[PDB]
Amino acid sequence: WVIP
Amino acid sequence: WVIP
Amino acid sequence: SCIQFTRHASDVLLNLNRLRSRDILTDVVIVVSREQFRAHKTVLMACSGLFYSIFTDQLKCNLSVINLDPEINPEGFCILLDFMYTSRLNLREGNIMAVMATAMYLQMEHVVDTCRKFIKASE
Amino acid sequence: SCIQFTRHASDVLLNLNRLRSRDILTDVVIVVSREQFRAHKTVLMACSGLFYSIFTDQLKCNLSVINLDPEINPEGFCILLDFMYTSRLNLREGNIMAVMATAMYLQMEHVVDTCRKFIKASE
Ligand SMILES: N#Cc1cnn2c(Nc3ccc4c(c3)CC(=O)N4)cc(Cl)nc12
Ligand SMILES: N#Cc1cnn2c(Nc3ccc4c(c3)CC(=O)N4)cc(Cl)nc12
Ligand SMILES: [Cl-]
Ligand SMILES: [Cl-]
Repeated sequence: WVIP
Repeated sequence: WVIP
Repeated sequence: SCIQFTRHASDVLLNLNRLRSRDILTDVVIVVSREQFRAHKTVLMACSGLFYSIFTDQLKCNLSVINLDPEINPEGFCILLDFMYTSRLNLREGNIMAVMATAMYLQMEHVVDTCRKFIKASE
Repeated sequence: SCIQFTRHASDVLLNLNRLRSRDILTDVVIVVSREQFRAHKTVLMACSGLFYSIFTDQLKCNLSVINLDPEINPEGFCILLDFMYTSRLNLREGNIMAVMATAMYLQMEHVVDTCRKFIKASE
């Protein structure tokens, strides 16, 4: 999971 | 396009 | 010896979400209490262990309407349906419990994982 | 303020290809001369300007069989259909002309681009  |  | 187009999977998913927004080729309505959500069975199966089981069933595969358990929160479902079609999860303090419960019911393991990690960090 | 699961779009596409291999929820047969290819209209539209136009047409949207132009090469179509479902393009000296012609007909601009670049490098 990432900060887009 | 890339070499996978 | 294939070559691969990096953005292809994302571009496909973007067009599947466009089809959903325009209600094109949607083949099922998911009923969550008083709310209805139109979707493509193929996308639902591709994202959810629950829908994969439902739509591989020789009788349920032909249903145009699927009713979820009355304990399922419509907003939580809405957030997960948006995630299915975009890879983006609108996870907030006010909805995390509902999202995690819905993801457990829908058998969306990666979403459950992250909900567990975000909850563990706040305690 | 969304979070994003990097591998989600690829995982969706992998499951759509699994559905295609098992012939689950396929709703169209594409006929290319003597050959037939089963697929999902939603994936075809998401990948191809030609299929996007065909399946948004108020009459063609309901057809279970689509016949392509007799000049279309079945192997070229097969290679492009595999690309649609996997992001992988089996581009070879022996098939590049057929793949590029098929990609132009199907309106798959990124494939046309790369075929043009691979041809330019060999001349
Ligand atoms: N054919 C087919 C096909 C269509 N969909 N699909 C799967 N869908 C699925 C099943 C379980 C889970 C998820 C997705 C996300 C998750 O957390 N669990 C799996 C397989 Cl093995 N195959 C298929
Ligand atoms: N709704 C919808 C929807 C479903 N599919 N789709 C598009 N599919 C498409 C149209 C043109 C081209 C390609 C894909 C690859 C290419 O080279 N050209 C576009 C839009 Cl703007 N919208 C949609
Ligand atoms: Cl997931
Ligand atoms: Cl393309």
